[PDB]
Amino acid sequence: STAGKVIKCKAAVLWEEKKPFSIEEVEVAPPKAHEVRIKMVATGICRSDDHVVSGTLVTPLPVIAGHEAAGIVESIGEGVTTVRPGDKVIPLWTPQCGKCRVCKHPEGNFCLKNDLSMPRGTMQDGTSRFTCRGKPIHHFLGTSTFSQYTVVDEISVAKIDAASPLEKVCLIGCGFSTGYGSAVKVAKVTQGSTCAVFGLGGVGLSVIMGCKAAGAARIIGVDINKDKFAKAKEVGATECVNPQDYKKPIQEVLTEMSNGGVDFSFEVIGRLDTMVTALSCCQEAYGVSVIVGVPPDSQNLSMNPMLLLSGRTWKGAIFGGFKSKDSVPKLVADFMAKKFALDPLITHVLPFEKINEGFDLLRSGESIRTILTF
Amino acid sequence: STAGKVIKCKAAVLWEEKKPFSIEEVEVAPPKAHEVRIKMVATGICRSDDHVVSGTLVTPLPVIAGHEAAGIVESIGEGVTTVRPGDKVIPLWTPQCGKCRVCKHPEGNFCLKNDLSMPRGTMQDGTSRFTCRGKPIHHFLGTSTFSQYTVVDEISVAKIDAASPLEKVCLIGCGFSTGYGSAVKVAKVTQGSTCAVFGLGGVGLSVIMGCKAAGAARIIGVDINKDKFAKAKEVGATECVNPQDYKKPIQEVLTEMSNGGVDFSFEVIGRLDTMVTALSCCQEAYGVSVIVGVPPDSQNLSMNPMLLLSGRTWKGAIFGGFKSKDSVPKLVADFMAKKFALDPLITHVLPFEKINEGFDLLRSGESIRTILTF
Ligand SMILES: NC(=O)c1ccc[n+]([C@@H]2O[C@H](COP(=O)([O-])OP(=O)([O-])OC[C@H]3O[C@@H](n4cnc5c(N)[nH+]cnc54)[C@H](O)[C@@H]3O)[C@@H](O)[C@H]2O)c1
Ligand SMILES: NC(=O)c1ccc[n+]([C@@H]2O[C@H](COP(=O)([O-])OP(=O)([O-])OC[C@H]3O[C@@H](n4cnc5c(N)[nH+]cnc54)[C@H](O)[C@@H]3O)[C@@H](O)[C@H]2O)c1
Ligand SMILES: [Zn+2]
Ligand SMILES: [Zn+2]
Ligand SMILES: [Zn+2]
Ligand SMILES: [Zn+2]
Repeated sequence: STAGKVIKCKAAVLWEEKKPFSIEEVEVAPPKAHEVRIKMVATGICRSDDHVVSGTLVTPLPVIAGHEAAGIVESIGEGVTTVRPGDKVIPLWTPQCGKCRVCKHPEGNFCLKNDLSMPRGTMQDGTSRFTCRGKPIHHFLGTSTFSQYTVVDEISVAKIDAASPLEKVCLIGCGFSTGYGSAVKVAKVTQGSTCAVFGLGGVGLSVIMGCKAAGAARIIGVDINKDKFAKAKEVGATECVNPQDYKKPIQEVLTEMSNGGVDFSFEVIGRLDTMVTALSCCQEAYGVSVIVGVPPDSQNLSMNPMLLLSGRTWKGAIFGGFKSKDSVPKLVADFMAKKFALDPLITHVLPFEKINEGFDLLRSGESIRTILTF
Repeated sequence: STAGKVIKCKAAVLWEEKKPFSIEEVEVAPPKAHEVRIKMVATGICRSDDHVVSGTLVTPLPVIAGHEAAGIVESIGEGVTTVRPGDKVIPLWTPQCGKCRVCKHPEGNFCLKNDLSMPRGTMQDGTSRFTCRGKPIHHFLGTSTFSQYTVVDEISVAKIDAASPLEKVCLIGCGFSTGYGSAVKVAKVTQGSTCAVFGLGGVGLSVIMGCKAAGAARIIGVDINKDKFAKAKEVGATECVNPQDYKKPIQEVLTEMSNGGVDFSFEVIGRLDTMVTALSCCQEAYGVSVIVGVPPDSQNLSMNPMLLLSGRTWKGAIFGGFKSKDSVPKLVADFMAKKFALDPLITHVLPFEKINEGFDLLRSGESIRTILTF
């Protein structure tokens, strides 16, 4: 048995920014009250994990990153009621405490217990469950899925269908749900509309999936890497454009293509310039633009507020606007009922031991999602 | 009769920025096809008219400003079907052509025929109906209501109730409708919500009216002129705050007062800094901020897009989001049925000849709306 004991297991530790992960033994403490220890089965490589490496996203180091994953409960602490040992689970990097004003709001999902705004890199109790070479190691977004075992707070885990293929549904833990919900829940894309999606990685492809599910008539994919266009069209893009191919700014091109601006635009990259371009290319009186990309730490954009005064709506969202614990099980059930596809997002499946190779595939432009299998 | 003839009348001509208006004779051409010549009865002094003087809102000079008004049709050009001589009318500085993609959209109102985005200071046909000292004079927003007579395109006028008191309902031509619609239509303020209104002039007071009509539980007025607070409370503010009284930035004060951020905020001033402050003070996950104030020409704001990524919605609107020709007659009918009050906005009445004194009253901080009578 491992229950009640420290587990020594393999994890990918990030000791400092801009260095490879170190795949080595860590100690994982047993769960305390209202905590859950999970044996990980699969984890995806999201660009946001790379943001930790690159210093785009600031969180305390050293750290066990990883937030898009699925696994099986190994043990539960005192007082846990929502999962049991043996359950398939998805960690929730946006928690759902159920008690804060955001969790009680019909349209809020960015629970005040999150560790994204002001990252501490701990459990809810302000401590860590991880040790490596005798040193405490930080958590990441309450999840830390680049480990054979993690410990999460109960509000940071959802039970999912026991028959779930974990090597696919791990994507519901971040990239699929974020993109799909950004289209269907946050933007509320309408039937017959014209959409523009900036960035055709895993999250942007999921935005396209959502725009197509919502009945958009036109879905224009925008990326500087034309190698991304074929898969974008497979999942619903009607046109793709590469800004590098044009003498004019792409907002002008997209305004012309849409006969005066798009209904819905999405920034799914993480650049200040494309956030302003994406806003500008939606129709000035009734267009909606959604920021999905994580911006570089502490940098401000510049924009003319007449873009808003005319009638545009600008919003952003975490995790596609989904209340995480309510939504993740339902999304898995919908995947099991063939309501959407995840295979188009998966370009590579590697053992966990190849985490660094998986990140190199992302950084080279060659992958959408690599799934790492423990 | 005057039909088909040039009318010589008095108007308030602005020859130069930062100078008093010149009340002097102009020649007003008769209406061409699909044009309407109006004998003006009352016009309000909106801060946006002062923006023309200050160069905050750039439009070609020399100009006849004025856009918040009511009058009586003197004559109609060929093909006009929607008004007749003798009808009471409100000029529409946001037109409603009924034919463009915005007019056809369920939620758009910033008709593509507007003269606000890129002002030319003409009629729709690119020409002027005004001569002064033998020189052509620009129109303003297609309305030019600071004149005993104006000529407007048919898409820039609405017929209103024959029994309307024009010295009151002129406010439906800009400040009332803008503020009230910004709350009820654009923000869609909810029952029991907390609202923050930045700027307690005629437009901000009308925002408060709308927030109260929508059932807000708390309406916090924000102004650096504490003399504005008493009337704000009369029309529905529950608290007023002066940023100058506080050591901390007012976004932090309002976040504390609202136990984590307001539901709805409104910028009703026209400053870049208060547009960002108003966004920041709405709750980070589900708050909504609406820009109403006109920004200084060609200037960009700076902001951190993490304010949006967490879940905030930022939008702006023209004319309270109302489709102008559909909405103005209904707002007049509702006024006549006592569904809202206009008298709280009217602090001063002057004859048209005292227009410069009316602008002095606005600039000193003393007035809300001065109504000028022809
Ligand atoms: N809001 C959230 O909850 C949330 C969740 C998940 C991911 N994210 C962020 O979303 C973004 C996309 O993540 P991902 O899909 O995993 O990343 P990704 O797979 O790296 O995809 C990004 C895409 O953007 C393309 N690109 C880069 N620069 C430009 C440019 N100038 N113009 C057009 N295209 C360009 C690039 O070629 C690539 O295909 C990242 O910033 C993530 O951090 C946010
Ligand atoms: N979007 C539209 O369709 C539309 C329509 C009408 C008016 N406007 C604009 O709305 C704004 C308000 O117009 P109005 O009510 O006639 O003007 P106003 O009567 O000048 O009211 C503005 C108020 O802002 C207050 N104020 C100034 N600076 C600050 C500050 N730093 N912090 C807090 N309060 C401050 C000021 O004391 C005054 O009471 C102006 O910019 C207009 O141009 C826009
Ligand atoms: Zn919560
Ligand atoms: Zn992610
Ligand atoms: Zn129109
Ligand atoms: Zn106005």
